[PDB]
Amino acid sequence: EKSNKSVAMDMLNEVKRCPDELFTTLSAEKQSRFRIISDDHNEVLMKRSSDRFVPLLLQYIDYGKLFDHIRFHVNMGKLRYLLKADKTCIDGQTRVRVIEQPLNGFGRLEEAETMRKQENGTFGNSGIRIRDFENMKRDDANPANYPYIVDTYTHYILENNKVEMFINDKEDSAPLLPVIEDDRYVVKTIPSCRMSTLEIPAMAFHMFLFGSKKTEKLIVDVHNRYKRLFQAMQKEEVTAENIASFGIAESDLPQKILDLISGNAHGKDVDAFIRLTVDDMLTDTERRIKRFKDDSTGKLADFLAKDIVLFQPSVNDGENKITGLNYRIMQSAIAVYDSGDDYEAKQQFKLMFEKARLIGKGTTEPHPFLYKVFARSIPANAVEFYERYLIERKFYLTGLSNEIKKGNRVDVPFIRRDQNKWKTPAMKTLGRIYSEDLPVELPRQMFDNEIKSHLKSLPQMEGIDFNNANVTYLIAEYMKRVLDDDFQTFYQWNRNYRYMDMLKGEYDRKGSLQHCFTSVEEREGLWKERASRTERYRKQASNKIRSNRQMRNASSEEIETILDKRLSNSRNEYQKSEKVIRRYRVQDALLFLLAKKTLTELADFDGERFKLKEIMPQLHLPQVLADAVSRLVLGKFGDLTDNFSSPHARRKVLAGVVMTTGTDVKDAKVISVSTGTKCINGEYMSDRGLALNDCHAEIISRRSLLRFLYTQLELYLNNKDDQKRSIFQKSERGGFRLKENVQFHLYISTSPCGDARIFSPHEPILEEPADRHPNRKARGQLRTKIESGQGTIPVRSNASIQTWDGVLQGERLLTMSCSDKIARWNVVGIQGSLLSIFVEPIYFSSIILGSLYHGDHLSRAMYQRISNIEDLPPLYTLNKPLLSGISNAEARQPGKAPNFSVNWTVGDSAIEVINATTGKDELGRASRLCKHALYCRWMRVHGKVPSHLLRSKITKPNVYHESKLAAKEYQAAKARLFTAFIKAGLGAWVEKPTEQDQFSLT
RNA sequence: UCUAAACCAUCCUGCGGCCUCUACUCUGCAGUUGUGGAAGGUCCAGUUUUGAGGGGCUAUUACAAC
RNA sequence: AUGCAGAGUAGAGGCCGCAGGAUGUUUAGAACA
Ligand SMILES: O=P(O)(O)O[C@H]1[C@H](OP(=O)(O)O)[C@@H](OP(=O)(O)O)[C@H](OP(=O)(O)O)[C@@H](OP(=O)(O)O)[C@H]1OP(=O)(O)O
Ligand SMILES: [Zn+2]
Repeated sequence: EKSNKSVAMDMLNEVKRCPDELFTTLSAEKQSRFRIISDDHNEVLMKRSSDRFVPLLLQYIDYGKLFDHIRFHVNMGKLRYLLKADKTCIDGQTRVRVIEQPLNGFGRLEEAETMRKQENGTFGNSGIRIRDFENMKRDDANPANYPYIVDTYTHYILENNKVEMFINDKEDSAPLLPVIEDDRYVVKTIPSCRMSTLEIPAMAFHMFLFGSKKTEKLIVDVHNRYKRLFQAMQKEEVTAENIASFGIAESDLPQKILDLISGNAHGKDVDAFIRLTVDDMLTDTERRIKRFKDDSTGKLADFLAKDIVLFQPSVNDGENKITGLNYRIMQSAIAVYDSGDDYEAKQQFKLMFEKARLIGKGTTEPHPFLYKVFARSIPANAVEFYERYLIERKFYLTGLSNEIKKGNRVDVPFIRRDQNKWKTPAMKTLGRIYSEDLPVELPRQMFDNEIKSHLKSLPQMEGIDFNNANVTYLIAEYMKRVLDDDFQTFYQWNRNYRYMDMLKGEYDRKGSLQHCFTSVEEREGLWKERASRTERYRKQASNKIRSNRQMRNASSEEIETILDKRLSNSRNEYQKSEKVIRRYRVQDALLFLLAKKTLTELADFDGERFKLKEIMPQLHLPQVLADAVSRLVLGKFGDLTDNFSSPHARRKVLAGVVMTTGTDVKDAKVISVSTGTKCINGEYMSDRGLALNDCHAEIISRRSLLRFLYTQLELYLNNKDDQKRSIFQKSERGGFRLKENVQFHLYISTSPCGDARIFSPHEPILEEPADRHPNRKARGQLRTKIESGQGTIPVRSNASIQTWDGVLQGERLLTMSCSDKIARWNVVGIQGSLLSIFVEPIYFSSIILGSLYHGDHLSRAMYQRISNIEDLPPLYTLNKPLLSGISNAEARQPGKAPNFSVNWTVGDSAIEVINATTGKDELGRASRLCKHALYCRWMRVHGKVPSHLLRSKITKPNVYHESKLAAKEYQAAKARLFTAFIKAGLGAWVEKPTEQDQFSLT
């Protein structure tokens, strides 16, 4: 419920808040001063969400009953009627068609509101039901539910910075509500006259000085002068001789009246306009063609729908052109169009434009060039359609330009020669339009002369030049000189503007332009000096762009244009903002004055003292198995090195493989043990397969496990009694398979280099969450050890393939990281290609780290990154082994990393010591683990296996690479793996030069 | 066996400048035709702290018709 | 309502530039089996 008192209090609570335009310019400290704590201990931003000056003033006049005759334009809801429940649209789909009309009228907000909603819930004297606000079925298709009126509280219509009003002849007139006819037409009333919202401060000021009745008489008198003028025009009784008699200043007459009496009445030149429009549009078309080739279908469809309708010829008062619903459908249809080169879908898309009568035979108003878009072929999607549309537009406009250049007359659909725009205006015709068809446009400065005459009589105003004094100025002088008041303190606070930053030309040490907060006095002075200061600004700013590495310095236009737009936009933003804030000041003065007047005359209140200046705002237990394998590997190593005393007992990384045959830890056997941290030097690659390429422990321990597997196949093939002791058995699928209970577990002293280690090279502080950046592209990426360099490096940075001659000259040899190699084992198996011709894929059940264990990283590295692996050949799978750290992590081994690498397989009398730099032992002899040795074992086993018992029966020559290729399924699993990594965007595997595996056994 | 210096080019943590996606909130705009530039919005340069003028360009407010 | 544009806030990335740590080689010295 509003009242005189409530409006007064709404005004005072308006002026304590910061205007939004001001708030933007203030320092954080001063912005903080509007953030208030309420009574109920709640923080409130005391900032204006909109300029409510004008509605507040209208409420003041209405509730005050201050105008006897003038009533403001109110809206009281919308009428909705159902035109058709089943309307076939241009896409041939049926939709409801609802039409809305606003219920606009004139009266005091309270009186109009009392009329709007009857007790029976109907609108005014219409009979038509007002639908409850909670009911929101806008798509409702039931004719019985229509017509209805949307429930909306009476508000003033305040659009386009205008206030529209109706002048009643008699006082105490009732609200003027629109009549509804045929449950369909809302019969509305042209306003008497329309006032700029920028005129409302002067009206308020006039009201405050003279009284609302004197204010009202003036508006009505001005209105009646315009009406008398427009009546005389219709009688052709307006001349240069008598124009002054109408009582309206030249600057408040339309130019056409001034042209007409001066004998200079003219239309615009349509041909010039056509020539200009065609050229402008051709240029724009080429701009759009270029931008698109250089570079949202929604954005495309917006352009296309507007343009298609622009080029649609109008006939019959425009009744033929595309209507609202069909427009929305056309635009949306385009936005989502994407056939798939489906013929029917293409036909359907073309048909839409046929039904809109834009293309096709028998069309009378076709689009001039759209049909060319569909000549030869229908475009497949919105993007193809936009391109073809623009090309065809270019050809059409070029044709027109060429005809214009020949001096010929051309016509475009959207320029219409019959519009008055192009004809000479007539007095009598124009008289009628001004009198009958439109509201009177009230002039600016209508209250100025009266305001100034009053103020001239006040002795406090004696020393002001009223010949250079606008009403904004005079309100402020009134507050200061008659009332000893001033604006709110926050209009003196320093403000920030980009434009003023540029003009001040102040940079911080990094080189960025500083945000200054200036006073109004400072800005006055910067503005005076803007020419010089703009020169300086541009010089520096151009260098900043020119210093940037991108090369656009040869072109002259590029930079100057960028800066032109920068300075224009900034300058315009600053000027408008400053002008508007100056309006907020005097608006606030007026609200304060009016509110204070209301409250003074209400109750025991002595408010003369108050001033605006004062206003302010599970088979095993994980850890048991982990610690078992850890102690057993470490222990077997301690045995082989004479209690870690032996010459080669020094190690940095240690690894090993443990076999389990059952849950009994008295059934755990150490299969192999190894140490090493280096890879071969490039000069020492062996084309006979006699060197070890990678001596990182875990890699060596797998190779030792291969030896053990060979030994077991031989044990089985030796004799029947031995078959019982061998871990292998025949498979019904052909070849050999492990016994049901048999499992292998890998143990490494430390995380495998690469994805499991690079990000987390330190021991986790326990209970720590995963890495804070798990989505970086670095994560999961394949990595290589790089020859003669530290760290493990993405494969993407070395895309080329490795060549033998290349490495030899000094290209650095790349070896896949241990993380990548073990993930590979978790797909293709640990046995490798050659054993896969005899045995079924074998996987590690567990990977156990003695230090540097990060499950988040280890799991990603070991399998998670390639969970998108598909089409694995039979018996292959993405193995997910038990991952675990140990109970008591190992200490950093002290000293420098030995250049040697130690191996041992179960059954061996001694360890073997290899120089990782050379791939060979101290005396330069080949390893029992080298390619050649393993090929030798493989050849002997091959000779002993009856050909019916082979998993792969492919026969190839006895070259290592060929023999590996015999393992067709394994190679296919390897291809699945590589594709998994690539498709996950983790880079392509790097292999050795193809010469590496091209040797025979002598 | 221990220590010092240098290189390789990635990774982590923090701080700047620039560009994108995801989620949430708010505002603006969204058929054609006719009339109308006194008004509202926009731009130009010896323009204003004074919603005041000047010169170029513009149908947004409203009305009826479909 | 739905779609298109603009602004704000938080998160996650990409590029450019700084500071401090982490991670296979090269050049020396001391000392030892
Ligand atoms: O990881 P490593 O133990 O060092 O050995 C492997 C193994 O080669 P060898 O068993 O012949 O030593 C791979 O062969 P498979 O057993 O999986 O069949 C081979 O891959 P290819 O099959 O493609 O030859 C790969 O070499 P690369 O991947 O570099 O081509 C090579 O690793 P290294 O090259 O690092 O020794
Ligand atoms: Zn490694």
